[PDB]
Amino acid sequence: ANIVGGIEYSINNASLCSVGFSVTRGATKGFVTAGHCGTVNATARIGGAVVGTFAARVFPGNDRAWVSLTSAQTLLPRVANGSSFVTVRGSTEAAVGAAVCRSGRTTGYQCGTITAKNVTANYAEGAVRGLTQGNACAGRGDSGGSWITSAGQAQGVMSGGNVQSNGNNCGIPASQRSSLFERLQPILSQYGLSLVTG
Amino acid sequence: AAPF
Repeated sequence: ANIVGGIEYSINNASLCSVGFSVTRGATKGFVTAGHCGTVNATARIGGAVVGTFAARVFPGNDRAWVSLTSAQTLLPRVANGSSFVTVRGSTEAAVGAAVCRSGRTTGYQCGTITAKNVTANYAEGAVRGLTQGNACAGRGDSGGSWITSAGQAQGVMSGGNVQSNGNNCGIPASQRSSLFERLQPILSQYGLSLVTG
Repeated sequence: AAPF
């Protein structure tokens, strides 16, 4: 499969999440995603084909994971935006007030701004600390997806937010949305990963 | 908030 930020993948033929970013670990291919999407050694499938397994994750506390892929997978420096793509250029962290977009299989590509950093989400499983909050909307299924500036600087992976009964927070005004993402830089250093760029 |  071609590995692109924002596309769907299933975990153990049950849950769905979105790919965050193509990364390498030496000769090994992978993509980073959210920790709550799978446990270590769970099977990832894209289009009904096995592409790799969860290699490591931390959830709750943090919310991060990387999936190691078989070598038949094609890593690409891109994030889906409808039929078009945003090139991943690096991972400079943007400040509060910066505009940012995110990509996932449920709501597609949505943009907004970063409103706060170092937010704690108190999920049923336990707290996840150190999350950045943006007000781009998102929905169930978007977890693990890319947050990136249009200049191609990769920001993080979707963790969670304030869902309404329709399964997303797109029908409530931006001022009222809390869409939380896990910062990419600590995931890269923690697992020794390098971002694929173009 | 909930995960996603």
